[PDB]
Amino acid sequence: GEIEFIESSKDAGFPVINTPSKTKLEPSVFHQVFEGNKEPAVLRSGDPRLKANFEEAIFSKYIGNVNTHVDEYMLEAVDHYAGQLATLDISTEPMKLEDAVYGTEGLEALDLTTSAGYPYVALGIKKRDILSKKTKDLTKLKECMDKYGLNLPMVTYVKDELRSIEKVAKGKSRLIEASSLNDSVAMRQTFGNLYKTFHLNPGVVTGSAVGCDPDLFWSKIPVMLDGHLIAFDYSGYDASLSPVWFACLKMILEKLGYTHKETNYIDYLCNSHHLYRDKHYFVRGGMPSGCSGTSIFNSMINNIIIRTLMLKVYKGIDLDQFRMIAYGDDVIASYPWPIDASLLAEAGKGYGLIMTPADKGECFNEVTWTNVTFLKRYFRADEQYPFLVHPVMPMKDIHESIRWTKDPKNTQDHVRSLCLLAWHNGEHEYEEFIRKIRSVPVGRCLTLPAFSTLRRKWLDSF
Ligand code: NA
Ligand code: NA
Ligand code: NA
Ligand code: NA
Ligand code: NA
Ligand code: NA
Ligand code: NA
Ligand code: NA
Ligand code: NA
Repeated sequence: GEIEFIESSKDAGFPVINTPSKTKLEPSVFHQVFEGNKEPAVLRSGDPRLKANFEEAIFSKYIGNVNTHVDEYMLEAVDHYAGQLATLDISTEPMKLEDAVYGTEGLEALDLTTSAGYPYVALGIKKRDILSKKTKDLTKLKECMDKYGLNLPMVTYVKDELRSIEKVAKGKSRLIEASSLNDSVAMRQTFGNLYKTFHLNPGVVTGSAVGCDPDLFWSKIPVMLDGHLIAFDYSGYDASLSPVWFACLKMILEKLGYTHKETNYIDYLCNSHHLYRDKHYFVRGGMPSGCSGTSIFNSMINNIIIRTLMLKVYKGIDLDQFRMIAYGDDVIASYPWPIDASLLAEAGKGYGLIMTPADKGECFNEVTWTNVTFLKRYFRADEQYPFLVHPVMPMKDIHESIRWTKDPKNTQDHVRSLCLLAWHNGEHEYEEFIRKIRSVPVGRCLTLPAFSTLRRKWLDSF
């Protein structure tokens, strides 16, 4: 990804986008009870905690583009991957508006809580001012779409989330893009069926985990990932994607049945126009996280990338025995024979990608079912039912999360959510977590599930 042009918004007639100022994250009643090091990400230039230039830090993910054409390795990779997807019989037919906007199996209704993007954000118009869940009205929507059309600027916001001491100090806050309501809907119509199929088929055929439920999916992963595990990370995956990978995505989407016209939206994602506070800029390359389907498209592209690197380094590799599952930039895969991830990583650097050892490790050490993680969770087979696998979210992360809140009125829901993640760490660990929660008055006012109940429902869910 590369920023090709940036100027002050007023010069082009765009009003300043009034993003927040203060973080919505505040210390929760459990802040003192549990230990933690993370803090809200920097949101403004003057943050006292900064030890670097903020503006410069947040745009540093756009490391540039390796300009190249789709080589022979990418072609074979697309072919093989496309071969897998064909098996799913993905409908390239547009999804009817009501399904694409208000919900259907495989595709949750459009979030009425998030930004409507441009120009609505400048006209004080919210999603709820156009859509209504109980009415499923589409008259105003059709009104707005016809009026403003498609291909509108994206609104760039700084993600208000917890970050490590280092990320805060370096001001490395994440940037998310809010696509215009018009574009979100148009895309959901265009790729709605693809989204649905992916959501209903997490695994090694889609090569995607987007929309999976760790409680159930974890026990299927080891069955799917047969051989020697392969796992590594990316640094700034999204912003590092070069136009070439989008070209690959378009080829694969076309092998699926989509027409050149329908894949034009991929161009919308690749060559974007952004509005960030008082600035407005153009970007070439990079996946604009936040727009419709970016998680699924990041996953699809990752399936092409890894296959591409494997073919380039290991000429003579048999992809038919290769297995992988991606959730955006997070990857976990297997091959019957050992593979040197460091070699793949260097080959990636040649394609403008920054790959590193799984979980910030020293080296591309042996990945095992004991140390491997996916979606930040570890894998631990149940002691009594070996075929059932526990998705283990580190208690450390649970502790970090419970110490803050964006809205105290959601404590009951927040804490219960954490409980659903914590018990997988074992009964002793669970009991301590519960004891400390109850060491605060609010804690004794919450309806917290008992371990034995969590275990029983989990076992019964299969
Ligand atoms: Na603690
Ligand atoms: Na360029
Ligand atoms: Na070539
Ligand atoms: Na391994
Ligand atoms: Na979407
Ligand atoms: Na999704
Ligand atoms: Na080889
Ligand atoms: Na039992
Ligand atoms: Na966390």
